[PDB]
Amino acid sequence: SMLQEGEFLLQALNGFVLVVTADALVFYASSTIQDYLGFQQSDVIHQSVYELIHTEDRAEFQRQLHWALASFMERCFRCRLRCLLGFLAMNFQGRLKYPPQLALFAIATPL
Amino acid sequence: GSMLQEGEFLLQALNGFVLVVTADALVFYASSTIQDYLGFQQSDVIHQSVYELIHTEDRAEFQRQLHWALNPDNASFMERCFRCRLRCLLDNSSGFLAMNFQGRLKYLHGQNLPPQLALFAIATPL
Repeated sequence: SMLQEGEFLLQALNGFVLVVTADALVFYASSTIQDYLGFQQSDVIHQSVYELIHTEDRAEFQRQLHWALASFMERCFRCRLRCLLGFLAMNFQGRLKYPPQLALFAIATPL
Repeated sequence: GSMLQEGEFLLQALNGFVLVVTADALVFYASSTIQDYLGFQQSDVIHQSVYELIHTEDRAEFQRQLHWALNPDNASFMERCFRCRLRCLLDNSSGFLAMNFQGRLKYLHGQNLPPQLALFAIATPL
């Protein structure tokens, strides 16, 4: 709830926040996603990320979800996302970190 | 609070730290990145009065700014943008760091009693 009321603060970022679990579900996406892709936060959370991703770039994202190329792994990669404003090329920058599962915490920035 | 905690580091991209202060002037939240500007740890600061972090000369102004009507006793939001000196424990300082608070005043639900107003802001060094 604090996160929901404080969401607007992430407008200072040059991109949107994306958190994706190992099962490839979007655990979280900042509302600012609407400003880049035109999707609403609510349309995207609890759904698969692959619906947002170009079919050719899906394998790469899936790869990024993997530990092999507590603690964390740095992640920095390119990926095209569905953009209703047909696609928008973005750089994902973040970390892979954690019975509990593994998760990608990232910022997606337009090129 | 745990996933938020796990995602904290992403706020390192910001030019400042996130501060959330309730109407009673308590720090509800501060991003870990506060340590990079003021030298305080997040856990030491949360649940304490902001006035402990504020220069005594800037306290009245903070209080006024914390009140929705600017009266403590055409935008689409209750925006706040103001100057404030904060206690800074870092070596390149005389104890204080001049910062700009920029954010919005909104009701904070979830606590506990009726929701209170809170300043959600980013504090940026000048």
